[PDB]
Amino acid sequence: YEWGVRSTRKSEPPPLDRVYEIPGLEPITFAGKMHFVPWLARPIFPPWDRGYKDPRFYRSPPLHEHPLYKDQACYIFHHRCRLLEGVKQALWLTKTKL
Amino acid sequence: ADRMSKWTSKRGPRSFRGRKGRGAKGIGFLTSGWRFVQIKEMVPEFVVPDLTGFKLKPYVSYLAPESEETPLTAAQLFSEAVAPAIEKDGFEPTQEGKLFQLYPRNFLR
Amino acid sequence: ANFVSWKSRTKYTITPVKMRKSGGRDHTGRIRVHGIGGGHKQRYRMIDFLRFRPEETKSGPFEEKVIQVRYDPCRSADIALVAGGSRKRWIIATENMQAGDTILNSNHIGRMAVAAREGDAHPLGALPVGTLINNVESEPGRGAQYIRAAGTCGVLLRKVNGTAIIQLPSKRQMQVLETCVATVGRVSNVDHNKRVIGKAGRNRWLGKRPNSGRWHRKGGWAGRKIRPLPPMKSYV
Amino acid sequence: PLHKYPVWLWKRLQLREGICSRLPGHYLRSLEEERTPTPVHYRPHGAKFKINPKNGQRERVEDVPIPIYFPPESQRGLWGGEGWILGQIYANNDKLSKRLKKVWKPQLFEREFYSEILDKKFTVTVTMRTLDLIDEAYGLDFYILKTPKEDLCSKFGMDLKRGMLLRLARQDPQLHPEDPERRAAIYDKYKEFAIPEEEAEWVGLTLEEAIEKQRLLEEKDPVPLFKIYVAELIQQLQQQALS
Amino acid sequence: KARGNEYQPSNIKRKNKHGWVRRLSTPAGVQVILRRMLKGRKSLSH
Amino acid sequence: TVIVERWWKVPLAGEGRKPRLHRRHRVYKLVEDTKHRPKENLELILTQSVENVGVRGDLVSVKKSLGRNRLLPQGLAVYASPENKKLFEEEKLLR
Amino acid sequence: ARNVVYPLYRLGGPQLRVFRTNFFIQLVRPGVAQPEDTVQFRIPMEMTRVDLRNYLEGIYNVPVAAVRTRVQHGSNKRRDHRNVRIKKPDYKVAYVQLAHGQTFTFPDLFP
RNA sequence: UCACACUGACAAUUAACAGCCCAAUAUCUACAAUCAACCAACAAGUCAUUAUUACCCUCACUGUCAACCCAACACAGGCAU
RNA sequence: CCUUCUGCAUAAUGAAUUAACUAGAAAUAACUUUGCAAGGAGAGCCAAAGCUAAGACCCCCGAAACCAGACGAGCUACCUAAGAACAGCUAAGAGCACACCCGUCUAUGUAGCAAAAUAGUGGGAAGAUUUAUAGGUAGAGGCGACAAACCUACCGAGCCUGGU
RNA sequence: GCUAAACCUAGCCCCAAACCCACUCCACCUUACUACCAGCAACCUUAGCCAAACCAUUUACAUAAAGUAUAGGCGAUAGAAA
Ligand SMILES: [Mg+2]
Ligand SMILES: [Mg+2]
Ligand SMILES: [Mg+2]
Ligand SMILES: [Mg+2]
Ligand SMILES: [Mg+2]
Ligand SMILES: [Mg+2]
Ligand SMILES: [Mg+2]
Ligand SMILES: [Mg+2]
Ligand SMILES: [Mg+2]
Ligand SMILES: [Mg+2]
Ligand SMILES: [Mg+2]
Ligand SMILES: [Mg+2]
Ligand SMILES: [Mg+2]
Ligand SMILES: [Mg+2]
Ligand SMILES: [Mg+2]
Ligand SMILES: [Mg+2]
Ligand SMILES: [Mg+2]
Ligand SMILES: [Mg+2]
Ligand SMILES: [Mg+2]
Repeated sequence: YEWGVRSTRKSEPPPLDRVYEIPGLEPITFAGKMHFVPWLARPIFPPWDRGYKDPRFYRSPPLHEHPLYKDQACYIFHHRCRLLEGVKQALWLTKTKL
Repeated sequence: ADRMSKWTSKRGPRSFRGRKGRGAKGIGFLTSGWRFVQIKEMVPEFVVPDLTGFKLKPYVSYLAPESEETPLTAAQLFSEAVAPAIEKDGFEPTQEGKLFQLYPRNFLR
Repeated sequence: ANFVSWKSRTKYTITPVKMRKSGGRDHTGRIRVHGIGGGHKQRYRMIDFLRFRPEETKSGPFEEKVIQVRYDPCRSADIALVAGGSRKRWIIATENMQAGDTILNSNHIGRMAVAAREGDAHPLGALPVGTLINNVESEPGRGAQYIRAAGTCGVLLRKVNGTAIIQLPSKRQMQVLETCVATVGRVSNVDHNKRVIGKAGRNRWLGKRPNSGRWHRKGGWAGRKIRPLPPMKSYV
Repeated sequence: PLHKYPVWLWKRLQLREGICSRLPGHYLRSLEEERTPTPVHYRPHGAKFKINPKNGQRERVEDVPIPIYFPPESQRGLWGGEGWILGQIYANNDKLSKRLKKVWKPQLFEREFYSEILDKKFTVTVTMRTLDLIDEAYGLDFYILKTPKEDLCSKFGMDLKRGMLLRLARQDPQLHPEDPERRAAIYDKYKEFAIPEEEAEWVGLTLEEAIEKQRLLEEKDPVPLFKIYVAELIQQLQQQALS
Repeated sequence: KARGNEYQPSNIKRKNKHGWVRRLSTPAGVQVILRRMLKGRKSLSH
Repeated sequence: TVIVERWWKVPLAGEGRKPRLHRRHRVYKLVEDTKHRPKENLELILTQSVENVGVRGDLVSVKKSLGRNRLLPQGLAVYASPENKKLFEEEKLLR
Repeated sequence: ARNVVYPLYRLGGPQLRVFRTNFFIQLVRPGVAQPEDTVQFRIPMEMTRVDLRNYLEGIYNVPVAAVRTRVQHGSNKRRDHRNVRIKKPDYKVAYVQLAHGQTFTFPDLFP
C-alpha cells in the first residue's frame, strides 16, 4: 500500500513538444513573448537562481550539504517526547535505581 | 446591489474591506502574528532644498516680452552641447550599473 | 466542481488524520451511490495492512508488543496499535488480543509446521492444515485485502506445489502463493452481526441516509437464485 | 451600409497589411496555393465523363472530397491522409428507414521508425495507410520529402520535413566524425529536392509561427540617436573639409 | 410563508458567482462580456 | 482508410468553384474498406541469409508484418527500389 | 508623487528619493471643536501617514509628532434630469498634532 | 410645498475593535468534551513540535455617521451572536 | 353597432371618450388600348396572327412548444469544513414548559399590512433538531425520509438569445 | 377659460465611393478599475419549427441556359453545369 494518491500529488506535466526531438533546429516557441500562448511550441526554461539572499524568501540547502552533518543519527529528547513504556524506559536510558 | 457604484473599500464585508483598500502605495510588508514592519528605504524621502536667497517668485510680471515656443528635443540638446564634439576633431552605452537609469524608471519624477 | 480528496498524506503518520466526509459525491458533484451522508465527524487512522515490513537497516524477523486496543469508526472491527522496534504502526486487532501480548512477525518458510498463536503471522508455507486465518494478501508484497471485517475468518484447505487454496468466508476457494504473509485467528469485535441498532438515530450517526421512497417493482432478480459455488480463481 | 471588401477576403487583407506583408514570398506563395489533396475516403472518377445509365448520354462528373476532421492526435502523429469521418447512415441501407449519425474512426498503432537524415528513432502512432504509403515510397525519409503539405495533414511530419531539408541544405555533421563516406553517400541518396537554407526555414511553419519568426528576426534594439547625431556631425565635418 | 423575500444579500457570493475572474475562467463569461460590450452597457460585470 | 460513398449525388458547382454541401450529402455509405482485403506480399531485397525464407542477394515476397518488424528495422532487408537494384545486380555479377 | 509608478526596492537598494512633488494638501477649520494643538488636513487618495509627515517636516518644517488619518465618503444622493447619481470626490482627512505645545489657532479670514 | 424625512453648501467617523500573515530541509501530534476529580459510556472525538540554514529594517492600509437590511413603499412579513 | 349565425338591445363575442399608429403584397393563365407584323422583342424567348407592355386579384393580432448556447443551490432538496443555540421543573432519539423550528382550527381580507398577513387554540424544543459563513450537485437534467414535489413569486418540467 | 393640442433641430433609414477605431497621468485578469514573489487552459456533422393537411424520407438560409437534365414513402420540394 503506497500512501499518496495520484490526485493529491503534484500533477504530472504535459508531454514535451514533438519539435524538440528533431536534431537540431530552433523550435519556434513563445519565449519571445511574455505571456502564455496556446499555439506554437512550449520552451524549456532553465533553473532560475536568485542572486541576492532575501530573508523573507530564502531557501535552505538539502540535508546532503550542512556544516556538521553526521552519519551517526543521534536521538534527542525534549519535553514533547512522549515515552511509550514509562518509567522503565527512563531507568534504562539513565542507568539508575528506582 | 448597484452596478454603477465604483467598487471601493466601502462595499465588501470585513474580509474584503481589510484586504482591499485605496491606491496609497504600501510601505513595508507584514510578517509574524500581525506585526507590520516599516522599511525606511521604501519610505518616500522628500529632498527639499534651501529657499534662502531665491530671487524667483511664483508669479511673472506683465512687463516681460513675448517669445515663440521652441520645443526642446534631442537635436537641439546635441547642437547646444556640440563644443567638445567639434573640439575633439561623454556617452554611456550600457546603464545597467547606473543609479539613475534612463529607460528603466528607477527614480521617481 | 471543486472536489479535492482529503487522502493527502505520503508519510505514514500515527495521529488520526482529519477525515473529510463525502456524502456520495464524486469529483463532479453528482450522487452515484445513495444512502451516504449526514453522520458524525470521524478521524481516520493510517492502518498498516502490510503485516511484514522490516524497518530501516533491518531484514530478519522481529517481535512485537501490544499496547492498547482502540475502536475504529471507519470499519466494523476494532483496531489495536502495536509497537515494533523503533517505530509504531496501526494494525487490525485479533480475537483475545489483550494489552501487553507478544506478536511474532516472521517470513521464513520452515520445513515443518509452526504452532502459531492467536495474533502472530507466518507465511502459508509454515501453517498447519485447517487453520483460521485473516488479512490474506493477493500477491507477494501486495498487502492485506481479503478477510478484514469483524469476526470474518477463512480456514486453510490444502497446499498444492508452491500455492495454497484459501477458503474465504464466502465459501469461495482462492489460490494464493505460499510465499505470501497472512495473519492467523479471527478478527476481534465478536458478536457484531447481533448488534441491534435499536433506533434510526445510530443509523444516521453512522452516516447512512434513508432509502428512497420510490416503490420499485420487484422484477426477475428478486427471486431466490440457488446458485452453486463459483470456480477457484488463482493469481499465478 | 455595405463592406468595401467581402468577408472571405479579410484573411488576404490582413496578410497583405503589415507584419504579414514583410514575410518572404516563397512561404506566402505556398500558403496561397491551397491545392486539392489525393482522394482517401472515396474512389475518384476515371475521366470527366462517364455516360450515366438510363439515358444514353454523356455528362460531366467531378469528385468532391470529404470534409474530414483532423483531431489533435492526428497533428501530433504522422497520419497518411485519413481522419475522422463524421457522416450518417440509414438503418438497413435504405432511405425508407431511420436516419442516424455515425463517427467513423481510423486504425492507430505504435511502431518504430529510423531516419537516415536525422539518425534518431521515433515512436509515432502510425496507421495502416501511412505504412502502405511509406512502403510504396521506399524509405520513410523519401515519403516525407515527396509528400507536399496538404496531403500530409499533420504538424509533426511537416516539422520532420523541415528538419530534413535544413540538414540537407546546411550539410552539417549528422553522424559525427569517423564516418565521412557514409555521410556523403546518405547525402547523395537524396540529391533531389535540395531546398536552400533560406527557404527551408519557412517550410511547414504556421501563420502564427511565421509571424513570431519574422518578429524575432528583425527584433534587435532601437539604435540610440546619439550615434546618428555623431555620424551626421562627422559627415558634415568631412563635407566642410572637402570644400 | 412570505416568499416575497427571494433575495439574500451577500457580496462574497455575488463576486464569486458573477465575478470577472469566474467569467473569464470559461468562454461563457468571455462571450457574455463581449455581448455586453457590443450592446453598449456601462457595467459589464459585478 | 475507409472507402465511403456519398448519397443523393452532387449537383456540380462549375469548374473553379467549391460545391456547397448540405446535411443531406453528409449521409455517406460504407462501400468498402482497406481491411478485409486479400493482403499483398511486398518485395524486399534481403541482405543476409536468415532462415529458408530468402537468400543473400536474392529477392522474395515476405509478409508485410515480418518485413516491417524483423527485416526492415534490423537492417536485414532493403526496399524494392530501382536505386539499390542496380547496385545489387552489379554485386551479383561481380560474384 | 501621485499617479506615478514607484520603483521596486529589492533588498540592497538605495533610498527612494522623491523629486518634484506632485500631490498637494490643504488644511481646513475644524467643525466639531478640536483640541488646542491638532491641525486638520485634506490628504489626497494617493498618500499615507509617514509620507505626509515627511512632506510637512521637509517643506513646512512643522514639528509633527503624531498623525491620525481617515477616509471620508462624499454624498452620492444627487440626481440630475437624467436620473444619474453624482458621486462626490472622496478625499482623505488627517489630524496632525504639533509638538512643544506650539498651540496653532485657526485665524479668521474675510473680516 | 395630516401638517412643516424635499432641494444647493457646510463635516463628522480618526484605532488600540477584526482583518491585511507566518522562508525553507527533513521528523515528532494514541490515552476526548460533558465543573473532569469518582462512576458512566458510544455518535470514537474541536485547539500542541523538533536541530539547522538566513534574519535584530518595526506601528503603514481597510469600516468606525445615521431613524440603516431583504419584500414595488415610511409594509402588522423574515433575520444570528 | 360588428358576427360567429336559419336568427340578437336581446339576458351572445367586443367596446368611457379624443390623439396618432394599425390590418390585401407577388405567379401561370386571362381583360386591355398602344408599336410592329409572318414575324415580334435591346442577343437568349414565342410563333397554323402573334409578340412586346402599362394597369388590374391574393391582410393583421392571438397559443400550447422543442432545438444550440449562456444563469441559476444568495428562497427551496442533498452533500462538504469550521462555529453558535436550547431557561426551568419531574427524572431513556423520557414528559411539561422559555427563546426558537413547523402551522391541525376558529374569525378578518382576497387590489388585504401581506402576489400567503393578524390574536388564541397547537406538534417538537439534548436531537433523525434549528441556524450564521463559504464551496459543490442544473433541464436529452440535479435533488427527493416519493409531495412524479422543489430548482429566485406561474415547473408533469424555468428564464433570455436565433430558428418565432 | 382651466386643464390641454401647433411649431424643426437633434437624429435616423436606403445607396455611391472608400477597407475604420483602439498610450493626458495611473490600475485593468485576485474580490478588473488592487504596485511588489515558485505552475492543466481552443482545434468536434448545428439542431429544430415549418411544408407534404399527420410524419417517421425530404425541406434553401449580372442576364439567359432553366426551373431543362436529375433526386425525391419518384410528392411535397430540391436543383445545377457544358
Ligand atoms: Mg431497506
Ligand atoms: Mg418503499
Ligand atoms: Mg456557368
Ligand atoms: Mg456605531
Ligand atoms: Mg411584497
Ligand atoms: Mg366594421
Ligand atoms: Mg346558436
Ligand atoms: Mg338590458
Ligand atoms: Mg349584448
Ligand atoms: Mg366568439
Ligand atoms: Mg362565444
Ligand atoms: Mg364588458
Ligand atoms: Mg419534450
Ligand atoms: Mg445551500
Ligand atoms: Mg424528547
Ligand atoms: Mg414535547
Ligand atoms: Mg405515490
Ligand atoms: Mg408567437
Ligand atoms: Mg406539416
